[PDB]
Amino acid sequence: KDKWKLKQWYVIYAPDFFGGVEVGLTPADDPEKVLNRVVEVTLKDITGDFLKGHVKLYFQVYDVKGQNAYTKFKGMKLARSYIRSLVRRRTTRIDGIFNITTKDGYKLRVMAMVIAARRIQTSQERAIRKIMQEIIYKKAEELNFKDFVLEAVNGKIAAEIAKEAKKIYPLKKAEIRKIKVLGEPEVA
Amino acid sequence: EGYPAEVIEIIGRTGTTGDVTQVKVRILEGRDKGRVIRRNVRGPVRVGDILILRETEREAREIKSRR
Amino acid sequence: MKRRPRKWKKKGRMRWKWIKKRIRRLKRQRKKERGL
Amino acid sequence: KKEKWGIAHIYSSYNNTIIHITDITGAETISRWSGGMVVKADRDEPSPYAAMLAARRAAEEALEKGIVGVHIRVRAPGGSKSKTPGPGAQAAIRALARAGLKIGRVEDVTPIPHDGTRPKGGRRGRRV
RNA sequence: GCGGGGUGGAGCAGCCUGGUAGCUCGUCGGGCUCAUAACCCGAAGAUCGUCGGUUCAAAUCCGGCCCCCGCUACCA
RNA sequence: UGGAGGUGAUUUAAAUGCCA
RNA sequence: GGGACCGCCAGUGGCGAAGGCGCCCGGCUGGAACGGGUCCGACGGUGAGGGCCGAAGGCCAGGGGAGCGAACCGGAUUAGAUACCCGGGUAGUCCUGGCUGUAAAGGAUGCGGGCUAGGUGUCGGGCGAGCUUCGAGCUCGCCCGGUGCCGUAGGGAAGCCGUUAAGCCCGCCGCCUGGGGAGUACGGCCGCAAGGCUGAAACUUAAAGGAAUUGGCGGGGGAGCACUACAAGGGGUGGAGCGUGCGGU
Ligand SMILES: [Mg+2]
Ligand SMILES: [Mg+2]
Ligand SMILES: [Mg+2]
Ligand SMILES: [Mg+2]
Ligand SMILES: [Mg+2]
Ligand SMILES: [Mg+2]
Ligand SMILES: [Mg+2]
Repeated sequence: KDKWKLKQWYVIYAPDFFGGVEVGLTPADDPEKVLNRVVEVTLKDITGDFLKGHVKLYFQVYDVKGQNAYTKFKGMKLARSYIRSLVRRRTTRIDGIFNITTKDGYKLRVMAMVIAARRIQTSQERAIRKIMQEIIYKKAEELNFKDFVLEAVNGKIAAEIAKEAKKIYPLKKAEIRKIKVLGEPEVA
Repeated sequence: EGYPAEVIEIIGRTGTTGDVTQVKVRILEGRDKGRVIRRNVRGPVRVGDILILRETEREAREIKSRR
Repeated sequence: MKRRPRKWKKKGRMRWKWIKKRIRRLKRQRKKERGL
Repeated sequence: KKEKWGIAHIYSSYNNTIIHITDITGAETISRWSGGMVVKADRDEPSPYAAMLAARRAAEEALEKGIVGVHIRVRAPGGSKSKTPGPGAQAAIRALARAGLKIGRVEDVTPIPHDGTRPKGGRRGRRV
């Protein structure tokens, strides 16, 4: 029916700090409806190196100035197939979840996951979690929202846990599993 | 409507009463023209035959480890 | 009720869980109807 | 650019099969087909043939409105019920690219609880 | 107020939309089984309460009437 | 050679039996 | 917006007197193992009568109620179906305050001490050698304490137990005396009610029970067969009339 013919294709754009690039097309009648639609594109669709194909990003639009949907970072997540294969018997996963804030005033919740190399005690398992909290909060003091996110998904906080914790028990594959923004600064 | 296929190997006897035979055919003119699939036939079959079929996509379910 | 496990054995009889339930329904009548 | 893409949600259980073709955001549908909309016997409504036909009549009407490729999302009922996809999943994915579309990444998104609520039956199952 | 049921051993279908008197428990015979119950098959059984009209032609449209009736009470 | 646990599944209806 | 539960890692692994206990961070609190030329100086074992703790369910009062679901209302299956299967659903299940005191509450195995071959895993502590990307890390050996398996002497009717004894000894307490009648009648003490604890006789009966052995059978599992089995096919008997055998009359 004509209902399809009244539609209109809009071009979505990545945020600024990932490089403004085209991401998908999208139909609708009036722009007042394309205003909270959530996209999802893997990291490799933006400056793609085949290795990080298993990291996914979320962008939510906030403006339509004439066939251009500018977005805003919303979250970040690994893929269940990926982490479904790091957890085997005799390996003792370790799980941390933190509420933090940044310079602009954004509030975030990061969920990082370490994976020891054998079976270990638990009083030796919470020392590691305290280490992780202590190098997350710190790292979230001099870095703004846009630079914290730039390296969380990138993999520049993993190489710091994987340094200070390997001196508790030799581990493998420490990394960050999920990010979700919670609130905005009232300013701006 | 006309797709012929040329048997290359027999796999065994399926059937509630030993009637049908599973066999690995190779299409020879049409959409695939070279692909290899698996189908059940009724009647007797040697190798080198030419069946005529009508879909070219059904891929009969695997048999009990051929025995 | 001071039970004895020789009677759950079901060989030449009926279930014990259902015999107890029938002894109770008689002790309820010998009590109401002038078990006073 | 001019490259339209989309998503295909494929919902399959022991009793039916639904194919849904939407645009890349996910919020504007294009084509939605089921299994009881083609076959007539409630026996084979979940069969592989029903999926194979519905998944063709979906692609047909979705290719005419411009879509060139499609990503895959396969789903089972999941939750407090079965977690294994029925017989229509591998059949619908295999007869969606044979119909002219391309195929990007695939994944399964069945909902899983971290020790959630209670199933049916009760302490003794379905003593059929 | 006067009207309804009128039909196999039975129970009721079965009308207006006319040409198989219709399905079920029963009855005798045959199958299946080692044999009995259940299950499958075949025949027998009222021929529509009855005269009459309509109708080429009627449980099938209805009237006259024979039977059983049937919803109902002292009316100072 | 030989055993002990765990999780899954397990399919229409289908009763009964002189006397020695 | 809303109530309940915390998956994979999860391990004949850990902790507790038993029932039991599984997201993370902080505070209060009980018990055990190991290391000890520490301290007191027999203070100990068991325990009739008494005392606290005790799954699920039911009860009495106030809240809460998402999922599931006794009673209850409908659809089917069947000769019948008050059931199994399907669609709904009240009490319950959850929180605060009390009462009841029961389970296949099972290692079907009460608790303390001494002694009588080995082998092999795994959790906590200590010691001693080797490595070491100098990590609260990885291997190997010995001593102590929990937790599994194979197995000598001996024990047992056998199944099987065997330093975590069902072995040989020194203590203390509870219960048993053929099967039923019967955990019933009568009488007491508890509980709001349901119900708990205590508990006989008349009479009847020759067996009731346990562990193993040959067989037969299974709407249990594997292997193999057969036109008095099927599948693929050819001809028919069952309906009519006669030939002949049988039941009945
Ligand atoms: Mg005993
Ligand atoms: Mg019979
Ligand atoms: Mg059955
Ligand atoms: Mg029998
Ligand atoms: Mg006492
Ligand atoms: Mg129900
Ligand atoms: Mg227990």
